[PDB]
Amino acid sequence: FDSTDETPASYNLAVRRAAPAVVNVYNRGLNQLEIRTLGSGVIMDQRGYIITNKHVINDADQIIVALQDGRVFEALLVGSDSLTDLAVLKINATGGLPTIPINARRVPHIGDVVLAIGNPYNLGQTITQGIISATGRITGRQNFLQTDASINHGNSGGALVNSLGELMGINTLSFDKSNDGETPEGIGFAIPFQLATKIMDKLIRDG
Amino acid sequence: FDSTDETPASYNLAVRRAAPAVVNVYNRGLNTNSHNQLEIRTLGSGVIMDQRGYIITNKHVINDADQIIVALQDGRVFEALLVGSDSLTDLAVLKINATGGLPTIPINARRVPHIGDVVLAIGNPYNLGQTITQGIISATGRIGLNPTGRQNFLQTDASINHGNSGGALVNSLGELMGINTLSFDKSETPEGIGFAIPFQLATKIMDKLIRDGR
Amino acid sequence: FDSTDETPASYNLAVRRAAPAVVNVYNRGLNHNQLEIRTLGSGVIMDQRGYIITNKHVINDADQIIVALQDGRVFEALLVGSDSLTDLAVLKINATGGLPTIPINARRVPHIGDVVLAIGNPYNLGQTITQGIISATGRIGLNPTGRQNFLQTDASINHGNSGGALVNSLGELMGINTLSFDKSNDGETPEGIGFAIPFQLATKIMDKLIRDG
Repeated sequence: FDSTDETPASYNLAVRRAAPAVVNVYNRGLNQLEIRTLGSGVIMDQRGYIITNKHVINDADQIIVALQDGRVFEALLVGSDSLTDLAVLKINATGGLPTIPINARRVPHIGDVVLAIGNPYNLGQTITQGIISATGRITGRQNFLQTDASINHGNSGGALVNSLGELMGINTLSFDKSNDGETPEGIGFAIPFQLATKIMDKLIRDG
Repeated sequence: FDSTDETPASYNLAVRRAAPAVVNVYNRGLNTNSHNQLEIRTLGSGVIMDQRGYIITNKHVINDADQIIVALQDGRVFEALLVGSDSLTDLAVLKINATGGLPTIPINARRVPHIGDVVLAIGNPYNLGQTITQGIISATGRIGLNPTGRQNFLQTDASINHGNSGGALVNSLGELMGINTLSFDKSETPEGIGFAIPFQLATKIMDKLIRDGR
Repeated sequence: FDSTDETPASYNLAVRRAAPAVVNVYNRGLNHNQLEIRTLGSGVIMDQRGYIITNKHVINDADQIIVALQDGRVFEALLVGSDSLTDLAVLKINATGGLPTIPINARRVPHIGDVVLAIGNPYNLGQTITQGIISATGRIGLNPTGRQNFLQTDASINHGNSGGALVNSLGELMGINTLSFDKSNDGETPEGIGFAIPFQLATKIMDKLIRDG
């Protein structure tokens, strides 16, 4: 057979659209100055506002944001919300920034293909693929999208997007509780994008 | 014109078709210590197979139950009766009595599962509530002797966890491929290796248990 | 609804095209006159002459290398050469009937997000197909792999997969599966992080081991 003109199944379109807006977040602390915790973040708009997780940036002497295009910025902590575990950062917007695609009218459905985008184990930006496993998941009263897109240490604060590259949520947690000394597989949680956007707005207002 | 109709890649169709028929199964035993109150000892999943209210699950999920509870995704909850079980295949059949119509799992008796088929695993891992995971059919059985000790397991890498047992593995059309039963969990932690009873064998065993109870 | 006429989404085409060329590799050793399996992995038949790519770690210190095809044929393989720098090894089998070979499209450029299937023999369960995507196609800066040209994938890779094939939805070879990531930060288990040698490099290193050693 000759598959030369056949086209490989791919979610590269979503990657080209969304990945440039997902950044590596470095929590640096005085050693000189070294990296304590690392995670990911999402550039939400041209103003330079970034969503990440609170646990990623906690007790940082200096927060660094690294874009996939090679630019590195010092980020300022705008605010954080312990109820939802989100935090907002702010970098220099001058020079133009890639932003995450957002479709405010898209309703996430169970079974939708999703890609997780982040920096696990500081390997560099990593794309993994799963589906929305459940919606409306939760002491705690939180609302999560559940996904089996592989999520690891470093993915926190990163993006979960669909095949169109639209933001579905912010990856936050990985289930690791074991009844029988066995390990959970493919159970991860993200803050739905609508909730995250709301929390970001409040935090920016400082209210 | 300003709002176009591009839609994300999705297996939601399979979910809408199959998921309503997959139930959360609760094995409950009475406790001598606290007022003879019923409490959960094991939990798993099950599949509603026909309108009469017959349900497939794993035998090890319902072993030694004082009370078996079945919860549907629409919010209905029923007490189920054990119709029978088969230890050779680890399958069990339950029966509920419902007034309204019951959702049933799509079954295409002529569909032949193929290695590489997209599948969804549907169940209630860790009692988080119904969960859908996605993988493919990794294998449709084995000719040679192997560590499973069996020759007819569907192997899949759709993530399966504690609580998924008794639940459904379906294709992208929502058609039943198998009943999720095992996970390879200890060796190095294995990843993406799970096993289901093929739907053909599960249907034959069910009919047998409904007819005889053995 | 009546789905009898609908077609299930499937990568079975890729499977039928690529899987027959992926073999089970057995590293046998003496421990008495009787030989025992010491290590097991996978391999990929690259051309009709019987040259097979595998991982060097799989075949190191072997007293006898055995290659099993999915069609039931079993051969003793000869170690043609190994390259420590890339952890690749080349084997050679001598066969009469004609051999299945892995599809290779030299002009295909792997892209991040591409659907891929890993094909190998994890835990000696038998040939296993798992599905993921290309998570990354190399690295620009220094990173924990120490290398700059790994394909990274979340297609589930397990012990026994090393030396096996990573192909796209068309059955075209993308890489040779080599590493899976198990380094934990604080007790957690890494999930869906695996690595493969890109097919272009694998081809080149094979050609050089064949003629030189």
